[PDB]
Amino acid sequence: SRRARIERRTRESDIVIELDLDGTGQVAVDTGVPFYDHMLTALGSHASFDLTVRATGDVEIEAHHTIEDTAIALGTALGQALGDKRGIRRFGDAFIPMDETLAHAAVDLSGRPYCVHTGEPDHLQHTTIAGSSVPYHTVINRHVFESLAANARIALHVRVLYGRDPHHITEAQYKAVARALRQAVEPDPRV
Amino acid sequence: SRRARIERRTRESDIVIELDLDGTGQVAVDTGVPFYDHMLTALGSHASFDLTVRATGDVEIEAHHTIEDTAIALGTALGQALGDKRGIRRFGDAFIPMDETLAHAAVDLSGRPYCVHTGEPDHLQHTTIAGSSVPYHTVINRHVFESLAANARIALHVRVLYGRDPHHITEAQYKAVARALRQAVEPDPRV
Amino acid sequence: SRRARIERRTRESDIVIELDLDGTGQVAVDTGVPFYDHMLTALGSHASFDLTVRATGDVEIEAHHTIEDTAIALGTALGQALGDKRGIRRFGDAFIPMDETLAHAAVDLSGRPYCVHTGEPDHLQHTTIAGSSVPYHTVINRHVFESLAANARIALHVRVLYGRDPHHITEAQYKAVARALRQAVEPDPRV
Amino acid sequence: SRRARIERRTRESDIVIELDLDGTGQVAVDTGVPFYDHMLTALGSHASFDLTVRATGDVEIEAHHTIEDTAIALGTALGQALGDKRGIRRFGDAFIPMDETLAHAAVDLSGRPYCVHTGEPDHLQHTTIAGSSVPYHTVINRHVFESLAANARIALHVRVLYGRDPHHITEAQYKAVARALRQAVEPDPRV
Amino acid sequence: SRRARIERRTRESDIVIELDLDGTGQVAVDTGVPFYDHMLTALGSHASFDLTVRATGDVEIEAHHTIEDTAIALGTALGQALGDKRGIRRFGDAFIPMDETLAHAAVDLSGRPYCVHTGEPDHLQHTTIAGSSVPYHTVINRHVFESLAANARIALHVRVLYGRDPHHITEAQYKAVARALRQAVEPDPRV
Amino acid sequence: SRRARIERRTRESDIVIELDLDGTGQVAVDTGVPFYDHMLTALGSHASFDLTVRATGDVEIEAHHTIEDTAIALGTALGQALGDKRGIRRFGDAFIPMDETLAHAAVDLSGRPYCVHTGEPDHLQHTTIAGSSVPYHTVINRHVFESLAANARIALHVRVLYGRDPHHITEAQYKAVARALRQAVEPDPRV
Ligand SMILES: N[C@@H](Cc1nnc[nH]1)C(=O)O
Ligand SMILES: N[C@@H](Cc1nnc[nH]1)C(=O)O
Ligand SMILES: N[C@@H](Cc1nnc[nH]1)C(=O)O
Ligand SMILES: N[C@@H](Cc1nnc[nH]1)C(=O)O
Ligand SMILES: N[C@@H](Cc1nnc[nH]1)C(=O)O
Ligand SMILES: N[C@@H](Cc1nnc[nH]1)C(=O)O
Ligand SMILES: [Cl-]
Ligand SMILES: [Cl-]
Ligand SMILES: [Mn+2]
Ligand SMILES: [Mn+2]
Ligand SMILES: [Mn+2]
Ligand SMILES: [Mn+2]
Ligand SMILES: [Mn+2]
Ligand SMILES: [Mn+2]
Ligand SMILES: [Mn+2]
Ligand SMILES: [Mn+2]
Ligand SMILES: [Mn+2]
Ligand SMILES: [Mn+2]
Ligand SMILES: [Mn+2]
Ligand SMILES: [Mn+2]
Repeated sequence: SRRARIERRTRESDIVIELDLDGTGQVAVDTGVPFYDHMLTALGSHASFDLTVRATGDVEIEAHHTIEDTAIALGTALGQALGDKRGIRRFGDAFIPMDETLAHAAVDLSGRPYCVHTGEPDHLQHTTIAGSSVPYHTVINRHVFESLAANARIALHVRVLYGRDPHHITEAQYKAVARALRQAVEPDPRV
Repeated sequence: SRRARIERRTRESDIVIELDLDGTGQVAVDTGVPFYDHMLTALGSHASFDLTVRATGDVEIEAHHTIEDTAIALGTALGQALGDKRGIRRFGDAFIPMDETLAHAAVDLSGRPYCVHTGEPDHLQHTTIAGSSVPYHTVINRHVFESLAANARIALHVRVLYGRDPHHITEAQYKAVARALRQAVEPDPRV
Repeated sequence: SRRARIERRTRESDIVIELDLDGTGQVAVDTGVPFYDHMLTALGSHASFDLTVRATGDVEIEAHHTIEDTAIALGTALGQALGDKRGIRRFGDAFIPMDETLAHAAVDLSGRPYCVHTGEPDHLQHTTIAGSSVPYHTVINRHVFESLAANARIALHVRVLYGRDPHHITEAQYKAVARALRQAVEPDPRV
Repeated sequence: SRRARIERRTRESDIVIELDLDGTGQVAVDTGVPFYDHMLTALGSHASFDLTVRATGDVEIEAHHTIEDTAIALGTALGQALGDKRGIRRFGDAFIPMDETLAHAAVDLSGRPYCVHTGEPDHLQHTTIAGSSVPYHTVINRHVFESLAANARIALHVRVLYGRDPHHITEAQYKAVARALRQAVEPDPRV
Repeated sequence: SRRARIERRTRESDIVIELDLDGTGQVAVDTGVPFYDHMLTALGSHASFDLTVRATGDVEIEAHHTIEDTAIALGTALGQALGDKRGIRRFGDAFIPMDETLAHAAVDLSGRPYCVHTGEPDHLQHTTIAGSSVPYHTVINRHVFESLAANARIALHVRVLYGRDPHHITEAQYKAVARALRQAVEPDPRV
Repeated sequence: SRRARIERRTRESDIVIELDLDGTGQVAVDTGVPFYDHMLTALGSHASFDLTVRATGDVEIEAHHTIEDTAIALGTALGQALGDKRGIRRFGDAFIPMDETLAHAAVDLSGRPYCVHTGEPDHLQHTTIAGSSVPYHTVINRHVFESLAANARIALHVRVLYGRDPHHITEAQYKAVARALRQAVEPDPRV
């Protein structure tokens, strides 16, 4: 049984995460930031987690505090659900083509936080993905992955090999992180 | 049962493909272009497909029309054999060292055609691999992969990380595409 | 049963290797070069081999002859334990993040020796990792992998994508080679 | 008596080599690739070997598999004929001018395979030498020398100092390798 | 009879050399610097000298004084054993491949000291080869060859054509100097 | 018996050459150009030829016509003395250190004239070596070697690897050509 429920309340946001590592992709995400909900839904589904996230935060300022606090809490939930990590594969990686984009992630569930994020085109440091609700600044992608690795206490390396569309580039990275985790958390039949 | 038989007749060529995704490498290829037969035999075997290809075409002009038409028909056969794609891994990738060459392919069985082919040394845009029969112009490698992805309706990304011999460089790419497909078409035990 | 015992005596060193490909990481290494013992222990464990190495050699000169002779003998033991290679996956690869470092290895158990080692920062050609016993010159990493591939008769491609600490850079490569071998030697359920 | 007979049958080719190191240049070569026959005849004659090679292979694809398999088998025959290498010169080198070309080879019969091939003009990576039979792609020169060194288990270093004509450049290298071997295999009157 | 015994005592070191040019490789070297003993043992053996060297010196400072004084004394012993040089080949050269390294030396026994040492990679000016005893700084290679040429009163040209491992690069040069001397000191059957 | 006597009379010069390939260095040269006499005396001695050259020519103009005509006649004498070339080594090369200079020559007694002369420092295209008699312009070195190769009908490749003094640079090349010829003309005990 590899489950964790994390509640995180700050002046800026209120988060509840329920996570099961051995899920089948039963995912419900609601953070008030719909493009981030979309990315975390991709992450939960492609990782084959069961995952509920409910977050409310100060989106009148912008999405950053809610996005970061949610990734902190999700990271904590992952590190708590992994427990002593006995018997698992520990290493995982995945390539994700998404039309013109190719992204990759590799993970070591080592207990030492580390994140290296490389290759994202420079226009992503000032791109906004905007719809009819609160927008998502793609500069935050790096912060999401760093907050995840820091609080799960894992090494997470995320690379964009190439790509052009900012939604494809973002979504392929969240998917790659998701499939890398899925491989690394699985029981290893030889250990 | 994941099988397709495709017949494609044009003014330029006559093709029959019989494909089974759940094969054991039972492969017979005859296109009149023996180096291409060799590459498609590698592709069928390393993908663990059962695959028969019989093609006749206008090789007095050169191999291009037969090669492209065969890849179009093979692509169509793959997309037809995959059917609704329920329950499969969907993503697959593979590295293939071949002496000095290292190639890689990643696939997303997404239903949207896309191909990105990168890294092949520039001398491959005018190299000929010639024996005692119809020769094979390595410039056509890109067209084969694009025609495969376009007609199977999948994302296919093929990279040459490095290499020198044009037969190794070509053959390592066909093998990589083959092993990437093999992983992506397999049933996924968690979906 | 995929086991080999190799004894190799030269003027410079005396080596005994006992290797089992189908092990569970039962590893004991003693070469007189403690950082190399550490790397070969990583290699045996991450490959899920059972592996005993006992080497004594001319470390008053420096570690090179003992290190190389041991890798030659270990390579021979691998190629002997693999036997006719019937029914195995044959290809294997692995990414290994280790804090700031990311390394990768890909293997083809082809029967033709080949090694390509790329990306290691230039300071590793004159770095020493020194403790209270015989030191380890990281310039030797390349020679270890080449001697392994040459005597097992396999293609081994080892890459450092990036990194800074010489112990992380070294150890991530030995781990990557180890996990790539583990994948490639495994029985392939479809062949 | 320093003789070896090697038979090598693969799906791609059937090879028989009979080699005598202490010959007088009695050489008969028939591989189905007449420019390669010419180069191996040069090699056998300039090395003062007696050498018979008979190879048949899949030249409808192109010459590569027959060429490589023959060099593998010839390498094995050399390493077998050298036996324990007692009493020989061990090191050998030779310069070969051939009109505008100057090539060189150096050998160490060390028991550790190694090949370094440098200086060949870049146009040789896509040059074809074509007559009325199966052609020879000069990109294969490097692969021939590497396969020879790998299977004889010797260090072979081949350099083109300069040159322009691809037949002179190729033939001067095979001659240089041949004369370097001839010197290195000879009995050394002081050991 | 071409023999010399040289004793050289300084405040820093005490050296005894016994040299025979017409030897069979009977070599015993003990200087307190085991990697240097290894190189001088290579030099004596590959030159087909009989050579005893016994040196003790101030290795608490470092190896330099013992290494240089020994090469001075060995040079003097060579120049004394050559005597009037009547009837010898006088010129000698040798290429030495050592895995990835290729080194070369040429000699003229002219009676005028000269040394030109070129091609050694720049990292060798600050590389240490260290084991469990006194280490060897590869910056000293040049000084060894210069001291040898200066005291034997010969022209000695040592080149590294290419290479990477500092032990291979060093050892291939000492071997090349050794085989070049062996050729040059031999009786010339036509003079 | 490998001897030739050549007389060559032109409006510009009168030459007599007597050459024996199987000599012991009995050399007498008198051309009216004393530095050229010195170089041809080096050439005859280091080649172990017996060689008499007596030339008189229009040195009031400068040395060029006498120097070139003598090299033409000497070349003709070499090609005539070699006869059918049966049973000889055919290939020869030699390195010649001369203080700071290192030169090299390689020869193929092929019956096709060819000369490639490379590496000589650019100041040699306008250097004069002057004493109390007729001077020698070092620009002529290339013409001497080309005239030798053209009239003996051999491939001659002469290289200066490095050097500074024009007399050392010149003399080391003539010596290298001489020792390369000496090796190439010798009977080959295996053919
Ligand atoms: N919410 C955290 C971190 C943060 N605040 N603004 C942007 N990032 C804090 O208040 O320090
Ligand atoms: N066969 C197709 C595509 C094609 N024709 N020549 C090269 N490529 C056509 O006729 O358009
Ligand atoms: N031990 C082997 C290889 C080697 N020696 N020094 C460094 N590498 C030999 O003696 O040739
Ligand atoms: N014949 C060998 C090597 C090779 N195949 N194509 C080019 N080189 C094999 O099948 O792996
Ligand atoms: N031993 C000699 C030369 C030397 N001293 N330190 C480094 N080299 C001397 O005392 O001058
Ligand atoms: N002596 C020959 C060649 C020559 N003349 N001046 C420089 N070189 C002739 O008259 O052509
Ligand atoms: Cl990659
Ligand atoms: Cl050279
Ligand atoms: Mn923040
Ligand atoms: Mn989307
Ligand atoms: Mn087309
Ligand atoms: Mn092939
Ligand atoms: Mn070594
Ligand atoms: Mn460690
Ligand atoms: Mn090949
Ligand atoms: Mn020819
Ligand atoms: Mn000093
Ligand atoms: Mn050594
Ligand atoms: Mn002229
Ligand atoms: Mn002089």
